[PDB]
Amino acid sequence: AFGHHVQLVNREGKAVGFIEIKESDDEGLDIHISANSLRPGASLGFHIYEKGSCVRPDFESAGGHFNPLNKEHGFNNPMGHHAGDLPNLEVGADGKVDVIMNAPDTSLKKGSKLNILDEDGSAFIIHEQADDYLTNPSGNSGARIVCGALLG
Amino acid sequence: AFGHHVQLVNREGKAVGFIEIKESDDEGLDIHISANSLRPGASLGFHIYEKGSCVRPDFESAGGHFNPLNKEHGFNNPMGHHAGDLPNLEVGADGKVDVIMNAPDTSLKKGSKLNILDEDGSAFIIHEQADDYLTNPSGNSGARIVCGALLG
Amino acid sequence: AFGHHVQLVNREGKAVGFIEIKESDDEGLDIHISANSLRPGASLGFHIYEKGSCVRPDFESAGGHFNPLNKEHGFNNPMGHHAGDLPNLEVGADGKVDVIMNAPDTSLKKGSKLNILDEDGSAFIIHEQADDYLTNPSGNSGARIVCGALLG
Amino acid sequence: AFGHHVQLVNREGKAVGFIEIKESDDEGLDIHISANSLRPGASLGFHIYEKGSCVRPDFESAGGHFNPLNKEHGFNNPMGHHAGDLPNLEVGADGKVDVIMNAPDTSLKKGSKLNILDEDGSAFIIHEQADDYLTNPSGNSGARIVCGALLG
Ligand SMILES: [Cu+2]
Ligand SMILES: [Cu+2]
Ligand SMILES: [Cu+2]
Ligand SMILES: [Cu+2]
Ligand SMILES: [Zn+2]
Ligand SMILES: [Zn+2]
Ligand SMILES: [Zn+2]
Ligand SMILES: [Zn+2]
Ligand SMILES: [Zn+2]
Ligand SMILES: [Zn+2]
Ligand SMILES: [Zn+2]
Ligand SMILES: [Zn+2]
Ligand SMILES: [Zn+2]
Ligand SMILES: [Zn+2]
Repeated sequence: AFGHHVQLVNREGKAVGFIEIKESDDEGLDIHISANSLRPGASLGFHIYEKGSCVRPDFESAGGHFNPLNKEHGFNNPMGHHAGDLPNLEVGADGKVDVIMNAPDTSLKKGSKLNILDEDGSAFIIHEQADDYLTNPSGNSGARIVCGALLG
Repeated sequence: AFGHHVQLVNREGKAVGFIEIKESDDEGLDIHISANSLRPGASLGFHIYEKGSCVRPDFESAGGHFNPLNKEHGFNNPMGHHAGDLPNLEVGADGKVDVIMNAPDTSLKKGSKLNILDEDGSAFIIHEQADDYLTNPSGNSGARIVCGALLG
Repeated sequence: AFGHHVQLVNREGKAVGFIEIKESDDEGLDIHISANSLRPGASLGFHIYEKGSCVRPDFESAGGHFNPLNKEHGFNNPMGHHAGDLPNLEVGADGKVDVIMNAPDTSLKKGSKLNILDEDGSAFIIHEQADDYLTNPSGNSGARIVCGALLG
Repeated sequence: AFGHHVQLVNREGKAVGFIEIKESDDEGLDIHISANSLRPGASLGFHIYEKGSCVRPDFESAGGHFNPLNKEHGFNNPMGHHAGDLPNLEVGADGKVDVIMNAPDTSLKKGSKLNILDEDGSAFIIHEQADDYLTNPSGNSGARIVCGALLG
């Protein structure tokens, strides 16, 4: 079943949705994301970050696209991509995204290099603009505008 | 000799000093930093960022402490220190600073993994408060307040 | 309406955009500046000069930051500032700028001492680096690199 | 007694003579100027500038015909004349000039609004061309080709 429930908040502190995760067969992780209050009909950057910490308004604090394999950013970079690089969100007329994405190169298993429930935890962040799938170190996705932490 | 001159600007895009660089002997790089308009008497964090970009007001734009070898932040971190972690700057009653720091784990020579003059460039950033040499991603140094871009 | 169209050239005489001006409510002058071929990512200084003449290559040729009340240079100078001093321009990764700056101490009205549309005209200039908002004659902005003449 | 000795250099850094100054009787200042390496037979622009600073090649850097009384440039302009406006140099077959000029509207006195030995200092500059005694801001004299600074 889906578990590991994570509340999403915006820069102003508003609850705007949740994520749940499932230990996918197979393999990697299925991510149920169900959010509101987004730019209606935008393409938006979406990634797993390396530190479970969402301090507003900016969320720099903390990190880092999740990158246990030390690669460059981008599905279409020949030197890419990071393990927490996911495909863009496609927001409805509503301002909602309600989908399930696969994250092949992640895990919940302690010990494993692909673990996102490590000591640090990890963060899911929505960006202001699209990931261009190519530029270092975050696809030119702009400001981090929603955040949720999974605690480690 | 020192060269590769970088201008420093604050969050208002005012000129606040400069930086020059020497291919050290020995080793890494020597970084001459001569800055004004700063908090009088402050210790302020100081690091090389992974992209040669300085967009006001808050400089997230862009990146990233420069991290070729994928470690954590901090001189006092066992898992640590990013190749762009430099020691804290000490500001006089003056508002000013004028030192030469050594950055041993950097290079200017094209194609070295430690190369800070890559296609991307690098940025020198001064923070609003002192680094603790330990916490991820930036040592709780706070806001980015001065940025100078090394381009190409 | 914005009117009084001015073409901008570089040190080579190449066209690099334009300028338009609105009698601002309120008040003073609104200044629409749209430019290209500039150093990507740079803060560049930007000032209204006192004569409407742009002779290649260095634009000396004339003058003069526009200084009808005979002050010193600098937003940050207690003995400032010239009527022609404006805030620095920020250039995109693009090499471009496209902004409206407000110039509160200028006028288009014949006879007003703050008149930029006088019998010898005024020039709009971009410099090679950022104004410190302090030093005389021009805030250590470096060479004049782009000029357009407003000829009243 | 002449004193306050200043070394004259050209745009290329060659020593090309000197100026000395006497607290005139009366009034203002007598200026002994003795220069070489100049265009033989030319009538040339010669002025006291408001900042003691001679940066080569161009001497823009710094300022300003010296102007404590907020006047326009030119003996023959009726809105006329800068305190540092002087008569044109008349170069001999030599390429040499060796004269004493009177500057009636200046002074060495530290309490004086006419003081040229102020905090800032003044520059004496020779122009590439003749001053037309009429036009703003420097009488159509062209490039600044020789500069000597009096420090403040
Ligand atoms: Cu991202
Ligand atoms: Cu930092
Ligand atoms: Cu200027
Ligand atoms: Cu002159
Ligand atoms: Zn990434
Ligand atoms: Zn982690
Ligand atoms: Zn670091
Ligand atoms: Zn120094
Ligand atoms: Zn880089
Ligand atoms: Zn100015
Ligand atoms: Zn525009
Ligand atoms: Zn004018
Ligand atoms: Zn004059
Ligand atoms: Zn002075």
